[PDB]
Amino acid sequence: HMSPGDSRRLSIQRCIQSLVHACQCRNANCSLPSCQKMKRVVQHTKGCCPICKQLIALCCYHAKHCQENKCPVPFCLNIKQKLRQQQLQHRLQQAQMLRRRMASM
Amino acid sequence: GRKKIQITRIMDERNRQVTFTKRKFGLMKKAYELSVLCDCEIALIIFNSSNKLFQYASTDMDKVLLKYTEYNEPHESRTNSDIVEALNKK
Amino acid sequence: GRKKIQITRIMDERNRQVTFTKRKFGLMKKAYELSVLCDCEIALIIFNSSNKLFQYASTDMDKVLLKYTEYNEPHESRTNSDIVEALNKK
Amino acid sequence: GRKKIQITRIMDERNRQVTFTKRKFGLMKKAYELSVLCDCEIALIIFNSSNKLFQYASTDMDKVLLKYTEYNEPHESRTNSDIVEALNKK
Amino acid sequence: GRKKIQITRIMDERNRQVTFTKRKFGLMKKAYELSVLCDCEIALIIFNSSNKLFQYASTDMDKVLLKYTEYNEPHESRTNSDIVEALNKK
Amino acid sequence: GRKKIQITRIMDERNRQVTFTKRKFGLMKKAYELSVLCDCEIALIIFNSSNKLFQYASTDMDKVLLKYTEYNEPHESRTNSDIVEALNKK
Amino acid sequence: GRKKIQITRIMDERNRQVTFTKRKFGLMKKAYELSVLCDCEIALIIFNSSNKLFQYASTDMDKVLLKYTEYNEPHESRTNSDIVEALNKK
DNA sequence: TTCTTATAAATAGTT
DNA sequence: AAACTATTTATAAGA
DNA sequence: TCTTATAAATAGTT
DNA sequence: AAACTATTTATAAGA
DNA sequence: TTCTTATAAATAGTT
DNA sequence: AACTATTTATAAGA
Ligand SMILES: [Zn+2]
Ligand SMILES: [Zn+2]
Ligand SMILES: [Zn+2]
Repeated sequence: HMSPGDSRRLSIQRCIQSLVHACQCRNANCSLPSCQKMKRVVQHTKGCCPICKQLIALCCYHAKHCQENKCPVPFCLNIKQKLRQQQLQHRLQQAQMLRRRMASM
Repeated sequence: GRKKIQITRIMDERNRQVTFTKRKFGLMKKAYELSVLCDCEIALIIFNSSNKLFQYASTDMDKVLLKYTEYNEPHESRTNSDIVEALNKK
Repeated sequence: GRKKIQITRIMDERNRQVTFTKRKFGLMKKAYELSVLCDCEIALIIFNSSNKLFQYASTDMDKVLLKYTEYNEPHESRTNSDIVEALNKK
Repeated sequence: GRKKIQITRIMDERNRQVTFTKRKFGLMKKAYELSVLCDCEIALIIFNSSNKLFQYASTDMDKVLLKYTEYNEPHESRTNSDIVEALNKK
Repeated sequence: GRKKIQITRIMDERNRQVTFTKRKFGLMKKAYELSVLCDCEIALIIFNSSNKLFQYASTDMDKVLLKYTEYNEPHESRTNSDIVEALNKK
Repeated sequence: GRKKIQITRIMDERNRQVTFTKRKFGLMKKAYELSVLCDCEIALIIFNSSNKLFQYASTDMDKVLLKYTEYNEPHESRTNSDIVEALNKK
Repeated sequence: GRKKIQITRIMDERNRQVTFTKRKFGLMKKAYELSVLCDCEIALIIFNSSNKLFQYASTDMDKVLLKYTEYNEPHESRTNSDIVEALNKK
């Protein structure tokens, strides 16, 4: 009965949950249905197979809010850095814009 | 209580609020005792009329929600309408 | 009850199950009443000692779960220790 | 083409499959050319009659969708209704 | 056109916007014809060089995005780099 | 210097200031020489303990910083911790 | 060095590249020392002749540049010509 | 089937 | 955006 | 499982 | 804001 | 703030 | 890279 919008957000939220668990799970005999497949994907730290792009997709959704300076979620720390970089870039383009508005007058 | 009440929304703002806090603790007490007595995992999530969140868990909330998400067997699931009829047949 | 019971894990598996079933039903009835009397949204998730799921939600479960994952402010979070403390003070 | 076709559902199954494969490729080519020519980020999602998924993204589908979900400002949105009318004006 | 153009970024801003407005309509028109002619659901999302958003969808956008997210099957997925090769190998 | 010093915070306020100004110029001089000798672009940003800003760049600062934000490949990124380890091996 | 050099571009590629790596390390070393001795935050960005990125920051690079974008008071801003002048005076 | 062609549709260049 | 064309491109059919 | 004596929660009010 | 207590409700032990 | 210079640190050209 | 002879930087005191 929920809107397709809410329902997509819920689905992404659940995938995230699943990924953050498989990232911190040391129990080799875990009984969580998705754990094994997910730990296999995570183990794609081989650098390079199951596209790492799918995984970074989820991490991105996650990274929007993972706050601990030490997330174990693949790429989280890296994505958080790129988000700051992007925010700096906007600031630089703005200032640059203003100097030229001032210059052209 | 001094008087028997009907299970119907409480109209008086002050009554509703005071009753809410009291019964909420009562529900958490019962969940606490159930978790210990019977060794189970319990998550309880409550949004009030003004949409404030209150939560109780007998273990890590996120682990309980993830086990629930992947639970892949038929199980009992009750809603308000379900419970009404269940008591109507007594 | 015909006697006071202490709040300790019931060792006897048959008795554990019998107690579970009565108290599970009692918990959902209380939750139902809370949601109606005080016009709030409640989800209750319970896994018993053999990991069977029992769930209650006043309205739809997915709806309450979405709103919960979205909540991003302070809210009371209680655990068994938290409930024990509150009980002792009295 | 050898002849002009009307824009209405192709009722002959085989003819409809042939057209679809061809135009799908053309639609993706056109998307590719626009993103290179005009330095933009494009995502195209296609579900055919038999309900199969076909997709293009200039670089990454999920990066565009992510940027889509966070965008919060009035923007051109067009449906078959909007497009028909613009085509009739001409 | 009066002259064949190469598929490489248009560097002049005025010219890039001229070609963009023109080709974006062409793209949305091809998408519409594809959806009607062949009975498919199509969603198209475009961010231009200055990150303004334009979108088309034969139906509700949110419905299409949901169907995409929940599709768990291998499927054709093209990228600018992909489409480059396919075109070069001729 | 007349005496070797260890790389640990200078505690005398006056001395620390004299040192900042002298070593800051020496840093900028080395950066200038590197930029000319090896045809590279350098931007250096320094905030002192009072949060006053000092800066040097071999070309327009804003251009170097924008070029940094636009960079998207792994690359040498040292921090105070990193450089410590490096010297300890040597 | 075995011999004094003029600060002019090194034309021999091997020598230029060896000199770059060496002096880049030396500059990072001095930046490190300045930030520890005098308790300041420093960002250092270097692009070599082939536009490859090398960087050092005492703490998080992006946080220092962010703080840089918020500065709004006149301050020391040096270029190659200012440094040449300061060198000549002495 | 894949692979032509004749044509309809798109678009570059320019107002 | 909306006119023109002149060319090029896409594509319905024919081969 | 359905009862029953007995414990616990609680409505109204102080 | 918690306290009292007359009632109503839940439930333990036992059929 | 400079200056002086004894001494430490960096580094050009060599292996 | 690894090594030095030599140049450059700079710590301490005036
Ligand atoms: Zn696990
Ligand atoms: Zn991979
Ligand atoms: Zn994380």
